[PDB]
Amino acid sequence: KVFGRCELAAAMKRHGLDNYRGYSLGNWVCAAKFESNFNTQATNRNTDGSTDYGILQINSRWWCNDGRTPGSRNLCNIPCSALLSSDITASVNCAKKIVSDGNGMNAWVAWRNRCKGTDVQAWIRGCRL
Ligand SMILES: [Cl-]
Repeated sequence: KVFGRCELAAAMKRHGLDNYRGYSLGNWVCAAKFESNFNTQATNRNTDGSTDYGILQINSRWWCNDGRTPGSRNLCNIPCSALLSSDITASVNCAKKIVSDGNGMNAWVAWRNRCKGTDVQAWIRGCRL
């Protein structure tokens, strides 16, 4: 599923990401846009061999198990395939452990380089929550 921007925004608030650890909703939506283009099915290989899964591009290295990632942790205790669902619950649930870790939303490279310190409010403008 490729979500609409406002539709993902709604789904994300429902799942309690709005101002989750201080990260306003526009940040999560901004991260999603550049990570996956709002596409739940999106997969990208990393240079280290690992794979990023889903609308928030969660990494097989540490967070999910895809069967083919070296010595790889499965810290959200889920198969990476779960993260490609049209239902975003597992992605969201996993993103909360990630962001609660230590480095906050910097664990998403695309957020650090493209969203951080920008007007992320614009990402939820005109969206009925
Ligand atoms: Cl933080």
